[PDB]
Amino acid sequence: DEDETTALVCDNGSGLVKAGFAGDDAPRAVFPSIVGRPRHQGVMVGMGQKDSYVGDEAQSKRGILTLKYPIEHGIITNWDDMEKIWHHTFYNELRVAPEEHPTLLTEAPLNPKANREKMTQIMFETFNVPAMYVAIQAVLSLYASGRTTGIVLDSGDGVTHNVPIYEGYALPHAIMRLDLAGRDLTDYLMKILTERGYSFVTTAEREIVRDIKEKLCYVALDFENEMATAASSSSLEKSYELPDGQVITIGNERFRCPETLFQPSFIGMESAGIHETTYNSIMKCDIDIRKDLYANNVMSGGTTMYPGIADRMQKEITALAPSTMKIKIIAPPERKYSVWIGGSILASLSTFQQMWITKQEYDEAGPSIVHR
Amino acid sequence: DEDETTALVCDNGSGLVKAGFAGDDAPRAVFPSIVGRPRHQGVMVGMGQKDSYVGDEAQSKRGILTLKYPIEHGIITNWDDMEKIWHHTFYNELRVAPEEHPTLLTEAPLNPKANREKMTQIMFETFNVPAMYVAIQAVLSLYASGRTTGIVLDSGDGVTHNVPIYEGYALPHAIMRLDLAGRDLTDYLMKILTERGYSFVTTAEREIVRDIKEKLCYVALDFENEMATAASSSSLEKSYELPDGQVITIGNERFRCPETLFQPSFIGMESAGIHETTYNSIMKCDIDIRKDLYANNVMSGGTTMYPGIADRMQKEITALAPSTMKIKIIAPPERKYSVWIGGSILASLSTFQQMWITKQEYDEAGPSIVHR
Amino acid sequence: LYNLKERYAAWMIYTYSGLFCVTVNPYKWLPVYNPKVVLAYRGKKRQEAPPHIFSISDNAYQFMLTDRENQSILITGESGAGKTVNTKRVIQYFATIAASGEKKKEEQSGKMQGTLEDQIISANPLLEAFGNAKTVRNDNSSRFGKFIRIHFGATGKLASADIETYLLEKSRVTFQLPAERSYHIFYQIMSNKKPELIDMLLITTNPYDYHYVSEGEITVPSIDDQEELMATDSAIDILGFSADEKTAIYKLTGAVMHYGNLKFKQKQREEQAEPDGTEVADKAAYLMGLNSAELLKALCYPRVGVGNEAVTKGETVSEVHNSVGALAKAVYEKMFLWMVIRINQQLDTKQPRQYFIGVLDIAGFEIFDFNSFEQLCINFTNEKLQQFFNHHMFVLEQEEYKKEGIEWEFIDFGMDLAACIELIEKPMGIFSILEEECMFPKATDTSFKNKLYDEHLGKSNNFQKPKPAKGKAEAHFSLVHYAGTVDYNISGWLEKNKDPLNETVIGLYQKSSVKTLALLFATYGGEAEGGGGKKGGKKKGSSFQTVSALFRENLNKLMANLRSTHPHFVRCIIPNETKTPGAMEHELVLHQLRCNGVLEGIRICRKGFPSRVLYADFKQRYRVLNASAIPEGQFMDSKKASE
Repeated sequence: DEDETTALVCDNGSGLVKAGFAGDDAPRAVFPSIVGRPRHQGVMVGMGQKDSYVGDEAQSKRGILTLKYPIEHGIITNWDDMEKIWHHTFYNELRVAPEEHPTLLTEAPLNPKANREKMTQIMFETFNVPAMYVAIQAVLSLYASGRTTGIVLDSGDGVTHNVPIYEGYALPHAIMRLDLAGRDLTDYLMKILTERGYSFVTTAEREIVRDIKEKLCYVALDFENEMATAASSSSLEKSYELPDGQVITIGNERFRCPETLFQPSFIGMESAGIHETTYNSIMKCDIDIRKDLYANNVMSGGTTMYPGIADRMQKEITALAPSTMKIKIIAPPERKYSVWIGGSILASLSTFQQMWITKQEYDEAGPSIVHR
Repeated sequence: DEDETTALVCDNGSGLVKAGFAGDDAPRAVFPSIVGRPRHQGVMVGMGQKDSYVGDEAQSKRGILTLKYPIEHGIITNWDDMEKIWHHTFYNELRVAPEEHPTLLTEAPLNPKANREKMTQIMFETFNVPAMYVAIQAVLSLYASGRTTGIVLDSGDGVTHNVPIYEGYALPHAIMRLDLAGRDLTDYLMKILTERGYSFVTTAEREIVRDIKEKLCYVALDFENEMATAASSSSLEKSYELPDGQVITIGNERFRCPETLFQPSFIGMESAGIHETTYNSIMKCDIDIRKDLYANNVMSGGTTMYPGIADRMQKEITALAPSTMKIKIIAPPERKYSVWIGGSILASLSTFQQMWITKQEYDEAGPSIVHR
Repeated sequence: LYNLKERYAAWMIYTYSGLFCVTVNPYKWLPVYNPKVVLAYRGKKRQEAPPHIFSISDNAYQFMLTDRENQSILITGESGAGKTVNTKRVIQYFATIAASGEKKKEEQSGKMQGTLEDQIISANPLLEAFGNAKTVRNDNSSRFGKFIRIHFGATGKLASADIETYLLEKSRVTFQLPAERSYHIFYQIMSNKKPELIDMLLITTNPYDYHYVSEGEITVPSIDDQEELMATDSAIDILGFSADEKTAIYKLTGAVMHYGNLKFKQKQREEQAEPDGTEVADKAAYLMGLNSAELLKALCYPRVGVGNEAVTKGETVSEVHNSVGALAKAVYEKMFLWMVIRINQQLDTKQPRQYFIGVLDIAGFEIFDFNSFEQLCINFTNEKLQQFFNHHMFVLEQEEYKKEGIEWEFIDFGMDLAACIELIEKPMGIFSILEEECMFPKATDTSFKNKLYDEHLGKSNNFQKPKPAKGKAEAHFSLVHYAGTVDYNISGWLEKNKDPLNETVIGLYQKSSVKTLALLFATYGGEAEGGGGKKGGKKKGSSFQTVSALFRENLNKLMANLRSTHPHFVRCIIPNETKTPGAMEHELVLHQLRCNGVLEGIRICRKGFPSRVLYADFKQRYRVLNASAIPEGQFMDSKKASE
């Protein structure tokens, strides 16, 4: 129990932090990855002067603060502001003292060696956690779907990745990163919806375009004769009621937004798209392992939640793969937390105890120890 | 029964080990003759750190290990790695304890005296077998075809040999060795098939060229007007479906690969070929024994299995031999295990008991005893 | 061997072997538990009286008040050694020699529910109905381990008790060997002494109607199921259970029987399981405060939650039958656990407590040609217990050489075993590798195996690859325990260790009309938050991640309680498999001796100065030698005397 209860799992994202206790089924804490700094001197009624704001209080009060994102494209870019988000996570969100809890953290696919050593330096030397561990994100997603070999298409708020994993070892030279994700996708909907003849003028109009994207957006299979369908004008249309009455209608654009993930050309991107990239990762891997990867395309991440994403991907890679092959696109329902759940499982596991980096290992080996 | 059941027969090859119990009709165990050594530190899920891998686990996991072949051209070149393959054979493959089983082993044609003494030293002193015996391979092949005088063309994975045998004694000065066999032959097909406009790019493409060679390759008689036939383009062609759909076609090259065994010039070899070598062995033997050898060309080995090998050889040596002679090319169906079967017969035999080298003979005479 | 044997053929069952108190199964009756003896052994050092258990048991008490330290008694032996018997007998001892509820003492429903001294006692006969059964060795074998804390007061009079259960034989509930039988309760109930019960539970009186409980034997001549039923019954009451609960217990114990009667069939053209009738389900459903349908659905169409949602999954016939069995067992267990808790609850008083005397009853290192998971858990327990002793002895020994002034230096005797223990309990050790892999959604026993090797093989000495032949059944890994080499088979471990349960069903339980049933499941319902999506860690929400994760936690909480204790050891022995008084197979007793610790205590003794006499035990026997001057010495200072 000492640490059975006690292991923490913190998944640091570009848009959201997911956090909680190893053992739980889902994150106890989910909140924006921002750190707000007040543009002016003054106070809220009853509070003192605050130097900084994190998560939702930074989002809610955004009009008087300069908002900053510590993690650009999955990599920690500002370490002063990240230690601020961690502090908030332990002390306010989970309300635990960190110096008696083992902490499993996550990093990104080709996270620079030096960063994995730096967050270890900050975990052990400024938070004084007993022990910690850094798992790679795609690797926890795979594992949370039971398996050990497969290829994960991972897509969240600032990055998309393909991480081919074989008997647990993520394959460095076959990993692909596509910098277009849910953030890019909300801003494109924004324009095709103002372009539908609308105005997201106040900040209460801006924010909810993102809630339109999440609730009403679709990834149609045969996106071709779906536009064609749009035109005959079926009961395909969908009206959403705004903060007030102002019933906005979205028929068609509803799927023009996730067609951006297959066609980056919709947004002036010259890069290849999700399905081709799944494939290219795969023809960059060893030959003998390619049947395995093809029958185990695990999807994880908030942006892979658009319904019919899996069917489109299913047919997208069948028709690029040699017919002798078995294609299989696994997309679980909890996928917006796969990464986290894979960490919860792993860290609560009976056999993981012997991989925890302890302060004994650290004080004796330097940050190098956990770096592997 | 004590040892009627109990005699083991282990045939050590350059590519495969064949093993089992004297008495059986075919080898209980057949597996690659490799010993893999992991290039990196780490584990498979649920297993411990393994220092070494042998047979199929070394082949399957080849991407993280450095593979090594203990037997180069039929001769044991690394004794640390061979004791590893034997260990695997007894304990894992046949799952027997060796210290209560007599073991018949095989060696190659002009196997150095010192080796036959060394594997005896390792059989008796590190495996503690009750008794053992080393038979020469061509000699077991002949005997498994009933006879005692004949000439064996023996061809497997790393060596080809001609071993003229007279009333059981293999004739040292007439034996010929040609270092081009099934291994060389798979790599030549490889090139004439990439040269047909193809790519065996991943390791799942590499391995199966060998399964193409085995299933679809032929030795045509009149290889001359078979190329000519290829050109008129008959229904001589043959398409194989790869691990996936990718239907590859092989019409012609199908026989250009075993024509390498008669023409070593196809592969930059200046040595003579199989049929000439059969013959030269024969005009190196005593005169009075040459009618015997000619009517008893026994074939054994995986690479002599190409259909129509016997007809080509039949006509190849008739037309080099004096017309007063009777030619006769025996090629049995089980020939990929002739050697082994000859050992199974011999070692289960009623009269062989008095040739077993026992630990009594050894502890008293030194390795010299079995060396003969 | 020979000493034990001789004093047995003379009908002496208690012989000491150092600190131990060897005990041999009489297999017949003896005036030893005699109400006269009880007094006799009262206030006597073990040198003032002959070898006997009350010696141990009294001395504990003494020592308890004399040194102001807590005590313990560790009873241990094989299945047929007869420990429960002793344990119980020790317990009575405590209750007798230091009771006095004053008011509760009168001959007016004496020992009925309403007093502890009784509760304390009454406890047993309940647990026994549920955790005991006819083994091929014993007729009333303990199918679980236990630890009672008798909390003595300040004065020295009884104040509280505390039970804890370890490793229950869940399998009996569903299975049974041919010469054995399941828990008693079942047979008790179907005995028909309380006919309402039969109709109440909706069963018959013929056990062959309940597959789960008649795979082996149904009746045992030495047992009167009818008498026990009441014993049991009455105990419940005394134990303070609510009728309702006392009703849940029963009703719940029958549902389980019914489950094993639950039948299914393949849906046509489908490989799915479809209910083969709503005859039994109906009963099981009602008895548990469930709905027949909802129940059969959940069972057949388990609605899972892979990803961030809840995905409805279909099962096979084979899958159902097995899941059912899993709940049957799950439910029984839990219940059993609950009962214990509830007992403990009554056994809780407000009166102050200054010390306690722990009585530990568990199994000893048993070696079988077939050693599975359960064996490891037990062996591990014992190898620990052993070290626990070896140390106490080292500590103890060293005092003498300090008291006397001898000059003997020596290393802790425990140390010898640390090797084995670390390999099991440490981080990259067996359990861990075991409990990690349990997190891998697609791991295999085979997988696990390899991980075990790659990491311990060749690198660890106590770690070895099996000897597949002899009396053994297959290969996986041997360990080098103090008692010897144990060949372990790893097959089912992963599963057994995961405690897979159909969560849909549990759901239903969680919202039963039968509160008690509802209760038992709560702790599962409260951790689901934590393992919301596919993959991951159950512990996030308080769900177990390992079959073994607790066992350890419990085993730690125990060995810790054992430390703040003055250990008192008792080794129970079993003479002959054939059940014959005054007899002994040699090698059979020999075995026990090695695995007991007896032979190891002799070793450590002989390192050196073999025979070691306890001072009083020294006075008495030899005073006569210089009678005047040796008697004076022994009397004048229990120790200084011998001097």
